[PDB]
Amino acid sequence: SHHWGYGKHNGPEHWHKDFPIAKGERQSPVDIDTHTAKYDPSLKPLSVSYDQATSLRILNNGHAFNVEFDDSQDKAVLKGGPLDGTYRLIQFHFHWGSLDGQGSEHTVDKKKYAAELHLVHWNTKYGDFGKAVQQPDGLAVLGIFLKVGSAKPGLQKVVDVLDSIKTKGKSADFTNFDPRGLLPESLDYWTYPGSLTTPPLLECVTWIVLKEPISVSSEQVLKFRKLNFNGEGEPEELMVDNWRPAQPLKNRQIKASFK
Ligand SMILES: CC#CC[Se]c1ccc(S(N)(=O)=O)cc1
Ligand SMILES: CC#CC[Se]c1ccc(S(N)(=O)=O)cc1
Ligand SMILES: [Zn+2]
Repeated sequence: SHHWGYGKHNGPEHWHKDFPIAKGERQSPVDIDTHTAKYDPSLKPLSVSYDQATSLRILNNGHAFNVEFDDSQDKAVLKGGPLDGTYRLIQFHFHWGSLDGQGSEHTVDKKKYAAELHLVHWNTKYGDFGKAVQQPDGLAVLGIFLKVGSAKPGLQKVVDVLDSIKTKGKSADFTNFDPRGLLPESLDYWTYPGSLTTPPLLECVTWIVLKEPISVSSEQVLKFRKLNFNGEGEPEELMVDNWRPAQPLKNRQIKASFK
């Protein structure tokens, strides 16, 4: 069974032994060299359409927490930008650090942010998420950096439910949450072809990483750091540093949406 994680003994440097694609040609995350990234005039406008998003539940899966959506219809979709067709929002989650100076998976000129939000979408031409992850254009993940400063009001409902899903396998109702409250003002982005950043590390993701970080408060991120990787009644292992470091860019170019 799966026993990968983020510790010294089962962390990112070990993953390749059970998931050899860990050493593949389009792995994520990557460092975004802002000087080398080139503006691409072929990019169409990005369209984030979350008006009808229907959140359902929040789950601690022992690696992060997922806010899950009803993706049985096109209720919240991502389109445009580098994408051909329609990608349906299925969940969002975060990666974060033990300290404010680390936590993000993507880096920007080697800068690490305190955390990174991933809004995960699947290409509806493949019918279901499981089929989509087997395709090179199966997923689109919208990545948003978090820095510590002023509180993000739209994050607080998430923060306040975390006490109820402290340990692996716990879930709670999480209806009527509006993920639009997690976005920055600008939709300027970088994009490149990559992978899932956790096992199974499938090379099925078009990454769209927003240039503008959101600000969250220290109190908000401190509450992320009180979660547990372990299950109930097991010795406490704080859920911190659940990020994979940057991987080799290989034969890829990062494109910018903005001149
Ligand atoms: C804590 C612990 C441990 C040792 Se057991 C183990 C099993 C699978 C992996 S992998 N290749 O999936 O990361 C790593 C380690
Ligand atoms: C098949 C499968 C699977 C695991 Se579900 C998963 C894992 C990682 C991401 S990430 N961190 O790349 O957005 C998104 C979704
Ligand atoms: Zn992620």
